[PDB]
Amino acid sequence: GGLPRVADLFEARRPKEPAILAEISGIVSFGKETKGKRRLVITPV
DNA sequence: GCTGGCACGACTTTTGCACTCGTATATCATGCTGTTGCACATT
Repeated sequence: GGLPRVADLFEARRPKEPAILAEISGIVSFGKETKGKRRLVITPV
């Protein structure tokens, strides 16, 4: 809020927690071999 | 006859010369780059 945001909007700064998006067909894939790294690897065919 | 500005032979001044020894901070906000640590595929 406030208006360190007309500045924040125009510089198009990436926020702290971006929301992920998807592609044409998001079939159920959950995560294959979800190791200690980033888990829930979604692989929509 | 009286006087007042011009040149000459000593003196005096300048100049290249280039040559060496010789007290402090405490604005954040952001973006970019570099180093190191760690997960994943390989023979």
